[PDB]
Amino acid sequence: MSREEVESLIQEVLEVYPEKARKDRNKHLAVNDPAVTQSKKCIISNKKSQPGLMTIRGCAYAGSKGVVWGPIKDMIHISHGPVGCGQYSRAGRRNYYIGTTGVNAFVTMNFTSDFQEKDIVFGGDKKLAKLIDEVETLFPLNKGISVQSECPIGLIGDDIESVSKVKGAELSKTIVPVRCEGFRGVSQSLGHHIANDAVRDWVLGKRDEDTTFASTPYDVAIIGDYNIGGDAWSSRILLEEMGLRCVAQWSGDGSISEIELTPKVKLNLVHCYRSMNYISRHMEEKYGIPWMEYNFFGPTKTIESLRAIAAKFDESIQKKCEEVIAKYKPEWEAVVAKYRPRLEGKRVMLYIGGLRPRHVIGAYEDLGMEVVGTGYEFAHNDDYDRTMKEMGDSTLLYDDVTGYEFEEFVKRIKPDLIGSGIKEKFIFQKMGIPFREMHSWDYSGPYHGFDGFAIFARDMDMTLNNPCWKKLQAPWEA
Amino acid sequence: SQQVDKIKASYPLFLDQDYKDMLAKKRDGFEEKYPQDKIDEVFQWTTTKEYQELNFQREALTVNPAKACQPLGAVLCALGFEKTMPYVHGSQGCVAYFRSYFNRHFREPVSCVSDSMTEDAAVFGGQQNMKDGLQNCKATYKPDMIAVSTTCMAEVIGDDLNAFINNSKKEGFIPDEFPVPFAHTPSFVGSHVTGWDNMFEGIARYFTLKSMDDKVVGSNKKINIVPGFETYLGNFRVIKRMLSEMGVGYSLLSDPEEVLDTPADGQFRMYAGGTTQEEMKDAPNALNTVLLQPWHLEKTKKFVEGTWKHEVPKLNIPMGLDWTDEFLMKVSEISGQPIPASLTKERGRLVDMMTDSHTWLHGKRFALWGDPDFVMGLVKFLLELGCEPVHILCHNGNKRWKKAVDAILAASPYGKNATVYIGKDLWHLRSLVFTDKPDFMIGNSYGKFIQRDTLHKGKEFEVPLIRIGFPIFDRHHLHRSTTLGYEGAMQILTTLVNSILERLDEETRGMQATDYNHDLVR
Amino acid sequence: SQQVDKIKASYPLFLDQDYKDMLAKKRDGFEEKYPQDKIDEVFQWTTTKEYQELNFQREALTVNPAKACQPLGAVLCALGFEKTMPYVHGSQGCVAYFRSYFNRHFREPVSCVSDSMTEDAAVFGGQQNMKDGLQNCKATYKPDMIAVSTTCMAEVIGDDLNAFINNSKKEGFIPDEFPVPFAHTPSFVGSHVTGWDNMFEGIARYFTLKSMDDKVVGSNKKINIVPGFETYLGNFRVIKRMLSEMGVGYSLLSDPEEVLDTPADGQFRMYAGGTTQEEMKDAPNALNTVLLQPWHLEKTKKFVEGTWKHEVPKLNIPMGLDWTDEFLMKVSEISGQPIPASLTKERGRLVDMMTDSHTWLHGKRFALWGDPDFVMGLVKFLLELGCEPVHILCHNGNKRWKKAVDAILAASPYGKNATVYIGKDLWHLRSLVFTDKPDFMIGNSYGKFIQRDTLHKGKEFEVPLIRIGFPIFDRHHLHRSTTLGYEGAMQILTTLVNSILERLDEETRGMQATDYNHDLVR
Ligand code: ICS
Ligand code: CLF
Ligand code: CLF
Ligand SMILES: [Fe+3]
Ligand SMILES: [Fe+3]
Repeated sequence: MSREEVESLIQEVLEVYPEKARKDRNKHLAVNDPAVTQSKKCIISNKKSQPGLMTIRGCAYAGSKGVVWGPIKDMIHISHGPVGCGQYSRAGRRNYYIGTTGVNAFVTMNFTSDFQEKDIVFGGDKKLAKLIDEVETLFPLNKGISVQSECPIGLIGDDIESVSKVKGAELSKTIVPVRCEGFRGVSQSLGHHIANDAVRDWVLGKRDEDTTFASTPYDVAIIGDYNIGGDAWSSRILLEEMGLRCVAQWSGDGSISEIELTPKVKLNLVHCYRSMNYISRHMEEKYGIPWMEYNFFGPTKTIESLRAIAAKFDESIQKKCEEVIAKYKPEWEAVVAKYRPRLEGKRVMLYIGGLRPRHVIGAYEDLGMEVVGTGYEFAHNDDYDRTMKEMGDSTLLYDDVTGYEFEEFVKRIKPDLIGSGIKEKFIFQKMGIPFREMHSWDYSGPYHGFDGFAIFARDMDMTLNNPCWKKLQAPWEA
Repeated sequence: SQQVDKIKASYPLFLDQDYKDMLAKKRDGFEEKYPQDKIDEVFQWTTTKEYQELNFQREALTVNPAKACQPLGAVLCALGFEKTMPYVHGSQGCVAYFRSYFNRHFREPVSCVSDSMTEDAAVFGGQQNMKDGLQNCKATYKPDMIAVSTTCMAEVIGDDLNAFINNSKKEGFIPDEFPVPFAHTPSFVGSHVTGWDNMFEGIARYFTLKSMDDKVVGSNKKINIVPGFETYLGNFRVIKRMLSEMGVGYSLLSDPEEVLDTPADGQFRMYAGGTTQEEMKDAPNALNTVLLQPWHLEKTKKFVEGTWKHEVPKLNIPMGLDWTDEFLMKVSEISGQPIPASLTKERGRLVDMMTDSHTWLHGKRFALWGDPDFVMGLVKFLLELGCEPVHILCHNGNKRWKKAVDAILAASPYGKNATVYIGKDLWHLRSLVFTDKPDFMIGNSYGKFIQRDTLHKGKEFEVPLIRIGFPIFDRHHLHRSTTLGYEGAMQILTTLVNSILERLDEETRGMQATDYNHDLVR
Repeated sequence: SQQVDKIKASYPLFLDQDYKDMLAKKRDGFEEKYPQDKIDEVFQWTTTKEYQELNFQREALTVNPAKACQPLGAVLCALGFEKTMPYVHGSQGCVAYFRSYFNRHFREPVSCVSDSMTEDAAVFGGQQNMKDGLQNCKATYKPDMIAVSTTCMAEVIGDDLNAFINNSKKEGFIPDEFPVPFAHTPSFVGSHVTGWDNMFEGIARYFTLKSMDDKVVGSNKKINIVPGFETYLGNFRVIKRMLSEMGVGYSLLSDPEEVLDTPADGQFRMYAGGTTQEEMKDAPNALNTVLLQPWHLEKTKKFVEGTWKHEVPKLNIPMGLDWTDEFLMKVSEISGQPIPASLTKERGRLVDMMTDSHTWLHGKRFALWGDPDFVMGLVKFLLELGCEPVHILCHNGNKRWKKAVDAILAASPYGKNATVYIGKDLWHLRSLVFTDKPDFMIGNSYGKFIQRDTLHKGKEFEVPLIRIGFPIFDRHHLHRSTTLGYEGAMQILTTLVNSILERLDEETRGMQATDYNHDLVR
């Protein structure tokens, strides 16, 4: 509640750390102060995690294979290296898609080289070439191949670029090497960067010399939406109801064809800035396509984003946008009228990855709830600058929070709801605090658009007002 | 559009006509996908025997494997010990994946730390990483013990765990008497069960190798029980219950049952009951050591025989009637305790259920996969039930295990059509269930996709999945079940017979078409 | 025609082309069947609101009831006593039906005898039948006690059980000291649970009423437990386990657990462990008596309060979280034993499972039926879980029970859309599930037909059945499940959540159609 109270809490939880750990962790905990847009407000980010602290961050392979490249349907993504990384990441993310799995869609499947000791000792390039041959043999309808490096690949000095070039020339197939070794970087963010660079280097410019595709003044491309539970579809229906033509969709229900068609698009609508800002800037520099951010979390942010997007086109698009907003007003009005009294005045703490800790605040405050704490695992100072405006004054901000820090913060703040991932879900459910998964939407969703807002309101009421939370204490104990 | 009275999640919201039209427009406009005729033709091709031969000619490509890497099992074994923190020397992404996997299977908190090694650690070797990580872990989480496993990244660069831990102790990063057992768990060798074996051998060697002088076999009148990689809490519970019923003093080493089943009472416990250091130290004084899963406890068996001088019995996993009886007989022989009447009554009741359900169980065809000991025990129990295990798949098997399973199948008339496959993945099994259709397939959640594929061929080709194994992700609280002992045999038998009965009921639910066989009594 | 390699039973044999043609020819030539269009119109009419009102206007016709007659419950109560033979005074067809019913539910031998009263006994009375039957039964099957119930035929003609048994003893047909308790169980009054109540009251009055002079309440420091009509063996097991874990002296009267779970070891035991005559005689000396099912133990409660001078607590059935808590707290208050840490941990684990599965359970709509106490406890647990029990049906309920369940529903926000029906059968429930469609329906095997009916209206109108209750005929070994206590709550929770997940997986298995929601993790 008080800034001094939050600072005292930070200094109290930092006591148990050794001198170096305490010094490093001090720069990552802050108290929000709006109108401050810099790394000055005691918030440093994108740094090496402290060893032995039970963090939450992933690896570069998680950021590349599991986030950017995986959701592409008509493409086979081979986890080059030992079984493991590929197995734990199989069907872990709910990037929805439409296709016949195993025939022309492979998002759910797991392709790996299954490195043995001999592959570590003698390398795995010939094995990779043979693997590409077998992939072509058994999966004829794949429209491309991407290899995702794991830690041993970068450690043992395996040249996958040469193999990729040779096999792509031989089979006339798009073979994309990604050097997403897990030890690279500090978190998934470098994986995002490496995957974006691979997309630019091997896929984006494939149709630069081609002019067959017919353009239209209303051509937009959704980038950064990974269709978690159908989010991309829920946003695309709203965009197309406005009269726009969504040519490309990165990367949830996405194909390599629309990734190659993206350079022909008039406007690039970025949802996840953290993961796709590199490719957005490259496309703006090369093809001159402007890109703008948007937020479809909650009716307020949805309406604001739709009006801002329609502002970039002629008056007919804006009139259609107003028509769409008017059409969808009664539904979200009914949803908020039903669910706000059950959720009004409830405090929420969030710990998610790149930008969801700030993008979902609008939906929460549109239901009557206040976000009293937020933080990121791998976001850069740009994300913190953006979220400092969204967060309310004297609210806690945490970067790469450890288990002990988040446990103590939750113990002292005592929120009514926590929105985070699976690794802290059961920890907080044991504590007796309602928890919601903000990565997979607790296998519900979508949460984007007006339909997504309805589902989000239902889920928030369901978890927060569940009778089980009232039965955590045995009646014969006091 | 949405109705507030009936809110629709993704299913069936995206089945609405507007969403259908939008998706069709997207597909026909920009996805450039093959015509549905080509897709159907290729799918039909994938279900044939030519595609099966091409699939089984694979040598470099693995598609949908069924196994994990060693540090996962190492982490589970470390969790089996009291107030012990699992510490994986290497990259943090591996630890994040391990924790996510175990959280999804168990729906419980899983504690594990990493030293977060990076490019500079890859160049110079992660020694300072280990020092700072051990200091930070012991300061922040205050464990009684830290059990150290390795990530493949640390295995490739050849980090010396022993020297690193010794140097951390010399430079005062951790106290000298603080227990830091370690194990090398290369991810490119073996699988998760191998990691469990390596971690247990490391812990036992840490606590017993230097104190071997004053140990006398059989002094404490106990039997050491080493379970192995186990993800069913009911298995720990049933072993403990049967051994307490027999009046036998036991020591269950690496018992993670309490930490993986902590109560929800407003308090979070990082550590629950486990194998204490006193039991680990007094283990060489036991009468004997019994390995519940001997086919992935080879290194542990070698260490226990060589160092503790225990005559480890040649016992199979106590799954099903015959092997549970053999296990109980061996335990009675070792400990001198007669088998009580309660266990005899339990066995009789299991035989009673067997005779009751034999009519529906007989002649059924099963394609099963999983870990070596679990797969072998399931095959034995299916043979005892008069079932035919047509396809047997074990990705992390070896030649000797295949020989043992082949000898088991030969000794029975119901294994005549059986075929064991080792080193094969679930795409191979998809081909097998397409070309030689079994009645059911038994395995973890990853088989559900196979079922989907079969149903796409036709309703008469669908092979239902029975979820017994690890990991189970799409069903809740199945990890509390039992597979060992007569209790586990009863649970497995009930699951199999009731799955058969649900399939029969569903196939006969059509009125005026097949409802003549929709019998009330079955 | 039959392939010798693949032999087809009735399904799918009668789907062959020759059988289809023969059946079509027979129907078209000699059946005078209504045209399929008329049948479809009539069925669509039967699944409507107008048909629902016509069906609910019934006052004389009963279609598909959910209840049995009193002697069935009397036999079940008599089976719970040590070396006791149930003896139904009346016609043999009743006993044949009782034995077939219990055999099909429990898949166990069920021993009961009849005196085979016929037209001659109907006209002249069955006192000679009583004498001969008692003598024959004692000579042949050698019980330690014969418990006598009645058939509706003997109840109509007013056969005097007391006079007949007294004359049998006074004429030397049976020893004067041999215990022959009796109960009048008219089939046109109440239901099977009423018969259980009557039989238990008769046995208690036989063993206690005359010897009330030397009895002192609380002398033996025990609590009497009266379980009522129970068909889950796990319920007896869990009650005994919970009381023993708590260190409470208990006397479970009418325990049929052993005789209904006899081991199969090559020997047939007609009698197994039950409530002894010494326990029944010492029952008044207990501190108090707890009735597990107070809504069909009214006569027993009246007898115990009036004769034994026990102050029977006003406890509900220990079903779910809250009611198990109240049961344990009352047992602690009565006996003075603190609630141990094991039960606290079990309650915490139940709460943890509730927390883990709440997202899938919340908002689900259930129709359900069964016996009064079971239905009441199931509704309470569903309200605790956040589900909506829309259709609550109890054929053998009364106005007081309906008022109690209505008060329970009104105390929770999830009871707003719930209606309780008493005196309604399963045709009424079929109409209700067609009109106000719930997500699932929880009941015995007789609901399967209802499910079939719904599937005929369309795959989108199908209401799946969850088999909890009595009798369960189409599944095997479900009578071993637990319903009472924390263990029963966990079992019911797992069944409900996994049924929901199975249905969701079935609805999303269509590739390229709905498989976008075929999630591996749920
Ligand atoms: S890609 Fe990123 S951690 Fe932008 S790695 Fe992560 S499906 Fe998070 S906050 Mo999981 S930068 Fe997406 C994300 Fe955000 S996997 Fe999802 S929820 S919007
Ligand atoms: S940080 Fe990332 S997930 Fe970790 S290994 Fe590296 S790319 Fe992969 Fe892989 S097989 Fe197992 S899980 Fe590792 S120890 Fe290696
Ligand atoms: S010999 Fe035959 S089955 Fe018996 S009653 Fe008579 S016609 Fe009927 Fe009926 S309700 Fe129950 S089962 Fe009886 S006691 Fe009466
Ligand atoms: Fe849990
Ligand atoms: Fe039986």
